[PDB]
Amino acid sequence: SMDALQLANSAFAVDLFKQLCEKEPLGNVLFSPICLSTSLSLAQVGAKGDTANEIGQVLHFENVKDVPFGFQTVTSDVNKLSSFYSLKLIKRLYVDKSLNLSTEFISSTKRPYAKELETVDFKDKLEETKGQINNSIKDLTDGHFENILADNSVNDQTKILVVNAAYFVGKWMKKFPESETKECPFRLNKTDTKPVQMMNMEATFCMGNIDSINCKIIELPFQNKHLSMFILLPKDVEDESTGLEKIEKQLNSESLSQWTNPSTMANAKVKLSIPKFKVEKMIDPKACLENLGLKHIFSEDTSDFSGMSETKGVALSNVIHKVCLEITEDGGDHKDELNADHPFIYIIRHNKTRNIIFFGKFCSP
Repeated sequence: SMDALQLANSAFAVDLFKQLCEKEPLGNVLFSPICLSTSLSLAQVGAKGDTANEIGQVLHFENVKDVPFGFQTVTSDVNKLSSFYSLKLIKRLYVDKSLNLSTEFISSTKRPYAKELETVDFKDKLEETKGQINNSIKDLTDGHFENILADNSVNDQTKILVVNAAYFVGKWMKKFPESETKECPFRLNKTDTKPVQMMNMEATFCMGNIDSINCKIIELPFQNKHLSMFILLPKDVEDESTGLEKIEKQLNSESLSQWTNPSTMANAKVKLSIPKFKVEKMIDPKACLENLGLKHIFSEDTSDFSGMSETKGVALSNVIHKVCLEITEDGGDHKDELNADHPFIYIIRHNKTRNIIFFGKFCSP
């Protein structure tokens, strides 16, 4: 089934995660790979030749058939889910009015990327535009993203702007009892330590542990199993350089899929300890994307956007990606242990389609 777009989406997610890892080796990386894949695939429809092909290869759409309908499906699922959860995955692609878009592009786009594209006047009324875009995203995002543009230098030469705003205030299927949360040392590495609010329970979870990778993997479902967190916890505490080397050599698309597949896992009564955490991160994916092989998209000289416009000098001028994840005790009502008191990679996925929606690493409180 050619919702093998999932595999494409997670390959690209790993790729870009590795890049972000390289750029913040000690930072809490968090980003929403699905928003970026969605936005770039929309850009792709407007591209031709090498520009279009580059997007295809980087996003791994090689052997996916109807890409647009695939995203049409994932977006709808997610937008629905946004009526149960405190979840927003807002993706906008802003084009300047001075690039009269083709009808064929607009009709090709209405349904698969509904509301995700809109035309704006960056050129002349830039400050009004910027004010409008900020407020629109502030509202679209229920007040969390105050001023999304405000350190990204969006200028009046902006031709195409991609903004991704995403957030999630997790509600677990199995709540952590508030009274059992207590302050504990988080091991940053073999020697160093920093305080965390460790949440604690004992309940039944699909869990696995790979001997070779020396990793413990747990699935922590959110309310009604629409989304699941997968935590990848090394069994032993390690220096950053070591754990960073493992991310370079161990982790890859195929591997992430395999260690994270709940059929690899068994049902276990786990003594669970998870840090209570709130992470907010903004990235400029441009540099990282170029490292994966995306050049033409950003240059106004070499880019081809005949599919969407015939104004010369059109390029992806700017990409803003801000993500905020809040995790608390809040939830509904053989043995193993899982104590996440040291750095772990985590993914949050959409269980129905299996797409990764949030991808991160918790490195320190």
